[PDB]
Amino acid sequence: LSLIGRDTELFHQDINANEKELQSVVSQSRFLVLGGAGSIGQAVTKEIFKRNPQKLHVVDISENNMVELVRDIRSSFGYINGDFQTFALDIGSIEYDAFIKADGQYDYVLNLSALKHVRSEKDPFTLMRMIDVNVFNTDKTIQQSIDAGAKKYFCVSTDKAANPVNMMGASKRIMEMFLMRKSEEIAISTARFANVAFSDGSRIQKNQPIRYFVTPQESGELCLMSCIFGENRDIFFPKDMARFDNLGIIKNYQQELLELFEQKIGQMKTDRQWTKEEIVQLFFIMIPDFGHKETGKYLD
Amino acid sequence: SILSLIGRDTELFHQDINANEKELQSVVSQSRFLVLGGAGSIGQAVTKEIFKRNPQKLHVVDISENNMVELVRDIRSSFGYINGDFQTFALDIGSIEYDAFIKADGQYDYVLNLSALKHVRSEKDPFTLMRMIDVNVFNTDKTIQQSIDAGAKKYFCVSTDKAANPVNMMGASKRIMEMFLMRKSEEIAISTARFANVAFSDGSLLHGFNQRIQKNQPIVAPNDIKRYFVTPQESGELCLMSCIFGENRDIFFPKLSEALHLISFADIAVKYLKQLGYEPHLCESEDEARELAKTLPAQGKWPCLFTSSEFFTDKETLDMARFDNLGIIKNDSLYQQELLELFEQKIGQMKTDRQWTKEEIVQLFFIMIPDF
Ligand SMILES: NC(=O)c1ccc[n+]([C@@H]2O[C@H](COP(=O)([O-])OP(=O)(O)OC[C@H]3O[C@@H](n4cnc5c(N)ncnc54)[C@H](O)[C@@H]3O)[C@@H](O)[C@H]2O)c1
Ligand SMILES: NC(=O)c1ccc[n+]([C@@H]2O[C@H](COP(=O)([O-])OP(=O)(O)OC[C@H]3O[C@@H](n4cnc5c(N)ncnc54)[C@H](O)[C@@H]3O)[C@@H](O)[C@H]2O)c1
Ligand code: NA
Ligand code: NA
Ligand code: NA
Repeated sequence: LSLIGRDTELFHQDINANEKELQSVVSQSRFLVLGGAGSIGQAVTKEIFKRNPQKLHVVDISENNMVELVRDIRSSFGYINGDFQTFALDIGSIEYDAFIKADGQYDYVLNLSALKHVRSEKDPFTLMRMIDVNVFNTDKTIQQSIDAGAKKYFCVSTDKAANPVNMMGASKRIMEMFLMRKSEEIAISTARFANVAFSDGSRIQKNQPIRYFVTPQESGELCLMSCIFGENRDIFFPKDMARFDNLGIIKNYQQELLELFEQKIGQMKTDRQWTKEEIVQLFFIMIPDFGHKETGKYLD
Repeated sequence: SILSLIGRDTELFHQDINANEKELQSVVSQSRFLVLGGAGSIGQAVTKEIFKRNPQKLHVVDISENNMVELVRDIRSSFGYINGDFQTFALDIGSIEYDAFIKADGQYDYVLNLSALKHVRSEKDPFTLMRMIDVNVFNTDKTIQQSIDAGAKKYFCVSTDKAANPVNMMGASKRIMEMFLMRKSEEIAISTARFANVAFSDGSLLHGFNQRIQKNQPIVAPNDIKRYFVTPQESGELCLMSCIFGENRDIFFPKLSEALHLISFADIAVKYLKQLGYEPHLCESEDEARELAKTLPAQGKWPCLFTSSEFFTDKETLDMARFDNLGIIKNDSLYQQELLELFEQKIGQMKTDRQWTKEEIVQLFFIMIPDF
């Protein structure tokens, strides 16, 4: 916070003016946080936890990082009287589906799960996984939230207003299209942001050599602010410019493109083979001005 | 530095490694390797052991894209680059994606599986427990079958931490895995390792000490639990030795040398705080500790809360002659076809029903392992 060089909170004024309702609403509410052991997900979870939630379940595929989340929560805040549980699960698995079928009762579902790295686009196999995790897992969990009568689904929008340049952004833009179809049935709000300092994946232990930033805690409050107070299709961002002081709001598909997407990806999976180029060609149909190029190819 | 923390000053396998270095280098340079769970704590270590000996082919697979980035950065600064086929893939071994990766390629000489769910608490609920069964039993059995299908010469994976009966579902899962492994070992050479505590491995109490220090939080550690500790590199060296030199069914493990001492977790914390330039302050309360953590680190003290509450049995066939530093158990565990089929049938049906209870799994585990 001072490590990135700043005096104060970005949202000093905004959470202040709403703290009591934030407190109020969290007290009487039930929360499912997907990807909750990730860098943004740990901060969102910690923001829900310190406000005394009635129910807070955290799901994340990383068994190790979840353990740390918990350790961190115990030291920071101690213990809470609501029902706080954690589950080291893959959101796309039968185990997660069983989890939901056995309970599934939440008011707010927040999804900070993702594959986000450029490594992950280099090969058709991880690229397919990125699609599963960023697009289809998001679509399925929104459906599950709808079927449970959740009030609100939060997720993290693309990082940029404009056109994706890589496969990760493209996957986020495609995810958004599936969101738009779902927003006919449940309120959906997103957060658009950039550069949470010290995020996972962003040397001294191993004696090896070694812009604007926001803190992890600031990223958790925004997601929370959008979750609780965001209207359907709202995208909250860090600064409708009149509702809040440091928070902005972007007020925000083709059925046949979505169908074509599910069909093509579906067939590739059935065939049990596909090339990166197949997927890239499909993306270009999905996103018209997709400014992906073959200049990466010439980079070693 | 890790060594000095675990009350030792010299590597464990310096003699066995040095004695076999030339042959290690010959083998690695003409062989293809697949490391599953290779972004994990032992995974990375064995991946580095392979990489530095200039392998023909080395493919790393793990669900953590973040820890993979760390593995590659570490490899780049430690060793640089090789001519051979080094690639990483952030894939879940249970997935269509991973199966399509194997169908397209799968051509490896040596397949190493350091993937797992390992936290005892992953027993809490029936959903995490089912995942642990999928990751520790079924993924292992499948990747072995995929290795037989591609003509791999050797599959390596981890053994149960102890020779004694399991006491929790974790150990039972690894014990059930071993039954599946024994069946597969009638078709391909399989060898394993049994490890001491690997110092600072991800998710461990020790790894926790780093986090606590980084987050200005109290250190918490049992003062009444002692363990043997090894370094990450030592874990990696043991994997590679069992991999390259293990015979079908050999369990490699570190001999208790005169250097290896039992040390308590509290004792490691104190050593570790002093190496960081801090003096431990013994607190007698969580609440106290939390408050003292805000101001004490400034004045070079750290609040501490110190709490309290065999690699081989005697009927195991050993080879203690082959290596100086490494012991070999000649595993002769058995399986019954019918109990393996039962387990696959009953687990498959729980998955079909989309519902199951913890106690249903426990009951199946009692049939699989009667003395559990
Ligand atoms: N950190 C930043 O500065 C930043 C900036 C812009 C956008 N974002 C976006 O915010 C989101 C989170 O970013 P992050 O920095 O927190 O990423 P992260 O890697 O730190 O956390 C992602 C989490 O998702 C989990 N996950 C992946 N697949 C899963 C699955 N199948 N089931 C359950 N969990 C799964 C991972 O274990 C990880 O904990 C991402 O979409 C990222 O693109 C982050
Ligand atoms: N660390 C120790 O002290 C220790 C001691 C004795 C035995 N062991 C055993 O050694 C093995 C590894 O220990 P570790 O300390 O390196 O654990 P670890 O948690 O650091 O690493 C396990 C790795 O497996 C990966 N993984 C899990 N599921 C996967 C999947 N479905 N697909 C792809 N990757 C997957 C994880 O992301 C992780 O990188 C485990 O069986 C453990 O029980 C460890
Ligand atoms: Na060869
Ligand atoms: Na092929
Ligand atoms: Na071949």
